[PDB]
Amino acid sequence: PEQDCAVTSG
Amino acid sequence: KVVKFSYMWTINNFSFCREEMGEVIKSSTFSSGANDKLKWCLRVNPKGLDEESKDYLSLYLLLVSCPKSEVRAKFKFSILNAKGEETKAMESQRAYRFVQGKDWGFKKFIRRDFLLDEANGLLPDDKLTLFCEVSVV
Repeated sequence: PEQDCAVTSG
Repeated sequence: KVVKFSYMWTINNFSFCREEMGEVIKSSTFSSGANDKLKWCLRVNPKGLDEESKDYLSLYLLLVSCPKSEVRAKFKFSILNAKGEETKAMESQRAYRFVQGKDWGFKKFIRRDFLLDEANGLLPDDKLTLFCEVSVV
């Protein structure tokens, strides 16, 4: 995957 | 109503920035304007900080100020190429919840090899330019 759209927190 | 704004962040000498700037890099603080309680920054890990993301640049939106209370925002990040065009855009689909010191974004925003391959035109003069659009309810 060139980009992964899973949103996480730091 | 929604308050929609943006920030353009240029990281110079991107290919050396992990050495010169570190594991985590915070942008300058920004807001929509002078009529705005809210202060935000971007945070980049030029290499992701676990086994899985090690091949990725990670990109987050960080709420820096101490606001009224909880803030709900949507965000969009993209990479501006050599021609000034927006590419590789990804969106929060919904609004995430920020408190002071809370960030949200993409641990695997983009593969480093994609970014470093010069054919893709994403590091003109080794400058990475990131565009963030933020939408606060």
